[PDB]
Amino acid sequence: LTDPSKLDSGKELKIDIIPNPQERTLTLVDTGIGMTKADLINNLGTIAKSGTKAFMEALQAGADISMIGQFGVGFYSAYLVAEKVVVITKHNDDEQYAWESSAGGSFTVRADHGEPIGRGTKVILHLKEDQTEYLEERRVKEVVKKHSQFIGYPITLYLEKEKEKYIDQEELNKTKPIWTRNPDDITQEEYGEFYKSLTNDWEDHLAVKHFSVEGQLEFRALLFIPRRAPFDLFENKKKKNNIKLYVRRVFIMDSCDELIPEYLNFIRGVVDSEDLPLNISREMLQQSKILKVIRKNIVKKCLELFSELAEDKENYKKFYEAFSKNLKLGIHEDSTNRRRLSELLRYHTSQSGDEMTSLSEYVSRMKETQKSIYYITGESKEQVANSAFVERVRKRGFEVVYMTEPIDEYCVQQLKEFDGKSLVSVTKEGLELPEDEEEKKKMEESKAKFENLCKLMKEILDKKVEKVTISNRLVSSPCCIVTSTYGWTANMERIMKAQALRDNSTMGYMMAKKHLEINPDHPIVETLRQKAEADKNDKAVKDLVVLLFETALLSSGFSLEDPQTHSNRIYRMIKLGLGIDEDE
Amino acid sequence: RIMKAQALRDNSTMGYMMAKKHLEINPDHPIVETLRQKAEADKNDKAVKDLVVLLFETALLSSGFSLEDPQTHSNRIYRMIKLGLGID
Amino acid sequence: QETKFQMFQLIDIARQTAQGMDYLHAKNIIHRDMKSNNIFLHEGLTVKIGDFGTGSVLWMAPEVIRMQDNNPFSFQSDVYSYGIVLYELMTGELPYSHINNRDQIIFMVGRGYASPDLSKLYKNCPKAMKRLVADCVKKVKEERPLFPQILSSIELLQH
Amino acid sequence: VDYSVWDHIEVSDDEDETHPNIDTASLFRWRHQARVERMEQFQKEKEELDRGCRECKRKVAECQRKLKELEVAEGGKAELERLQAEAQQLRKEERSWEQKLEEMRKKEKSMPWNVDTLSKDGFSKSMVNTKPEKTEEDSEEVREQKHKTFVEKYEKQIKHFGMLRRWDDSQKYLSDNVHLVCEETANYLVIWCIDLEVEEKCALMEQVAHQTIVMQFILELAKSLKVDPRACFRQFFTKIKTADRQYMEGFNDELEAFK
Ligand SMILES: Nc1ncnc2c1ncn2[C@@H]1O[C@H](COP(=O)(O)OP(=O)(O)OP(=O)(O)O)[C@@H](O)[C@H]1O
Ligand SMILES: [K+]
Ligand SMILES: [Mg+2]
Repeated sequence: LTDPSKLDSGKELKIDIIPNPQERTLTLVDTGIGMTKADLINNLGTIAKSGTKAFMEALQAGADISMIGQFGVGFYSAYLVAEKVVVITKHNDDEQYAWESSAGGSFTVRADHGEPIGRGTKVILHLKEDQTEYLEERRVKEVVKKHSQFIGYPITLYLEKEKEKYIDQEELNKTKPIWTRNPDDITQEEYGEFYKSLTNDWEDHLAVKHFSVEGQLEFRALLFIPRRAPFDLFENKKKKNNIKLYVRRVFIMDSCDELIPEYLNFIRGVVDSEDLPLNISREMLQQSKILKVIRKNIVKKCLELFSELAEDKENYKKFYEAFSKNLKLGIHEDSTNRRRLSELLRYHTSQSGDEMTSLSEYVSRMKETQKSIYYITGESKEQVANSAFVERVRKRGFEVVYMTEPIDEYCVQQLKEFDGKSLVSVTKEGLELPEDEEEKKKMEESKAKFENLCKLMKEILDKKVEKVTISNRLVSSPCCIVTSTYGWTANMERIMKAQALRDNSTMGYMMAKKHLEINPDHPIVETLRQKAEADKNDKAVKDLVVLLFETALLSSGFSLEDPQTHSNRIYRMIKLGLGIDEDE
Repeated sequence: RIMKAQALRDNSTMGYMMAKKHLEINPDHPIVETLRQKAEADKNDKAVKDLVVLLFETALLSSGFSLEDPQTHSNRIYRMIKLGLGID
Repeated sequence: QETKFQMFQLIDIARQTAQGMDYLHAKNIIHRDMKSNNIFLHEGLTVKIGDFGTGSVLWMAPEVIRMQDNNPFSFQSDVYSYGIVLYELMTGELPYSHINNRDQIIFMVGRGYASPDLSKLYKNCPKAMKRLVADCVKKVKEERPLFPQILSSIELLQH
Repeated sequence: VDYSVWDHIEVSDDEDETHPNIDTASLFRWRHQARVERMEQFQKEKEELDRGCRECKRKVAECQRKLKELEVAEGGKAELERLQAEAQQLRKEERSWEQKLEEMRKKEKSMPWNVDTLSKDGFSKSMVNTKPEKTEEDSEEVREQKHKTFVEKYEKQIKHFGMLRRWDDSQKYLSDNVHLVCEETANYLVIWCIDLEVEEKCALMEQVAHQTIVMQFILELAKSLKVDPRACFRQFFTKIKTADRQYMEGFNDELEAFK
């Protein structure tokens, strides 16, 4: 930059890798600065001395250089695979020399007389016979792409067959590290090509966020939301590659539960820092709390991206259908971010169409008399939509949230409220809709009118019901089964019984007790009152009450204890209607 | 019913593993010989249509399938109960 | 629900409670909000302490119920509340509960004119525990033990 | 290699530092709140001294101005003594305030780092990819165009794809040539092998039968799952390697049976 004649010994800045299967050597060449005779003695001969840092010290007032090799111990990693190492080099201010050693306590320096090198250095490894792997085309490509793909000079690999007698493939370093540029210069085509190159995806990202941070901890990063959930995103047998951490553009680490929470594991990206307390090995970072502080800045940013994405209705629909499973797992686990994650949720509702609404959209449609958010859980939208539990709630025109996937039973345990309003299940004991004194009077007339029928139906069903009582929620059905306020709902029990590896010895504790509600306004129920009043011990009333109970149980979402008893009752009633004159 | 119950459901993948349902007749059963006779004697008979569907919904339960909507099934029951009692 | 535990089991719960309390103090966290309704049981009788839960007064120390100074929280304050918890575990019955007047509680506790009734304790309560309860609720903060002492006593007491 | 600047970090919600008897979600709340309170309490203790020291600095300065006024003037025989006793007592006070301030800064230099004191934001840019929208084309021309664009360029590459008939080299072409995973590549193997049937070239028909059944496997799999054929994986080839492996023993007759 300041003495432009320096490059007249060779203008180009490059790296060449040259395996030799015939001679069992791997050669690396560069056109960099090279070494004098004094520099070969001092820098390759002295353990824990670095020419690199000395060079950096001689620079003044914040030069635009950021070099990698601080410690002064890495050169000797050559002997991990080599039996012997030769370094041939030439500086501008010196002759060409050879350095040679097999790490046997001594090294040799010699003036070289072979083909000239214009400037720079050639490293030659004579490989061990059980390390010949690194002469093969495939391992050299894997290693260079795994560790060095962002180094910022062209790395060219040479091979004696391809037709060509020397292929010279620069493609080992084809992709530029886009995150180093000012983002105002970067178009969606450039993010797109990078992201395909980072992830091997055949399709673009949905959204991308580029950001940076400054102070004691300095870094830049790229985070991508993919357009599709990965086919195997949730598999618990696969180690995740999703975020890579680089220092001064060389790869440090992977497999990182520390850098990002598991509920955000679909985000792909790169974090690149200029300065971190690296381990001697360069495989890891010394103060591991640093990773945690990097995480706390990633999560805030990830959530912001989702939030901004929620302003594009089209794209938020694509996102949410691929990753809605993720956000609800965040409500369950993240006791800090639960409150923002809830504003990202959307549901089908009864007042809505086939289009989904936010909880803040439920709240803006609430009547001034509503003090809670009503919801139902179940196995499908159709099954909950025609459900007996929602008949009076929809008759009175309240909105009901429909929750219909198994993960909804987990996040609703933890999301007690939204915007100060509590969630209340239409399936539990002790629901209330807003009061009307006329109705209250009718319920007091009704509980008096039916009192002893509830007593008989609690004598008949005694084993398997906590109480029998008048419904405040039924219309167009003679009864429903509802659960106690503590312990599991009807749906939670179904999910629990199917967990392949779960310990079921605690089921006797977590299953809730059943409550039976009757609709007193209903024909069957009022005629049952008259017949039960006519004679309390008529076995026909005991038979009718049990048949009603099983039917209600089934439609309420609970499995029957033995379905054959049930089917047999049906097959007997079918005969009676079908006109079998043989009663036998 | 195990697969439908998993939390991390991956439901995009779900549709393709539903097995096809097949229905087996017991030819000795007195309901189904009575059905064999009503089927020959009147083919347009809506009584058969209702019998065949109520048998099918009841057969699903026996075999461990859930119902696509449990309300239609219970309504068929509340109708038989009303006729048996003489309510309507 | 008034369910009952064996004396050994009551001790196991007190032990876990102390073991958690010591860990908080080691981290220099003063719990302050220590109430028996803020301690929860889980499978195996695992104790979980948290902020997750009259009682506006009952579990607090005589200086704290008085608002005698500006939020004079200390480890001994937590100890006092712990001692109260031990008392209810070892009676099945709230302290002072022959009386329930709000101003009388502020008077009689704040000015030192009543202990909890240690005559109400279980007949199966180890004498060492009776002392531990009495010690943890000694009136002066300078008179009551810290968790390391409490826990050491509990383990020795339990063995 | 001095890494000591990194030694003292506090992370409120650290998951590795927990105890079995404390509720994790409440432990994060207490540690979070505690660091906040310390930062406010320590800042109050610091600002109390800034209030205090400014007062003594101004009082000493003004009494010194008055000392200069009175020591040259009538009554200076006592007012020098008074305003010097003020200058000196107020100067003693200044030194005390400075000591309290320098102890406070040495305490601040002794406090651990946290997520507020380590860093501040730089760039922030969010982009959402609106560009891709649905389009239609006449498939009769697309077919001829894909023949020109790929098949004439890859027909010589048929020998680069699988030639061993039970496990194959180039199987990573699900990454390396993903854009060719299509029905037109399968139709290609039916359009192009006609010379092999005419010339009785059994060995080429046999080796390309392996490539053909693999194309039918991945395209049929993609149809059967309602997925993009490009979304298949060499794990899926490993899955059809499990148990009973293949049906290609009949396709060894297709090469004649299809004539
Ligand atoms: N091709 C080269 N041209 C010029 N100098 C080189 C070359 N290769 C190695 N060096 C010199 O060798 C010195 C020692 O390098 P080495 O890799 O062993 O340690 P380092 O680079 O100083 O530290 P680190 O282990 O972190 O890489 C370098 O600092 C540099 O002076
Ligand atoms: K060195
Ligand atoms: Mg180096």
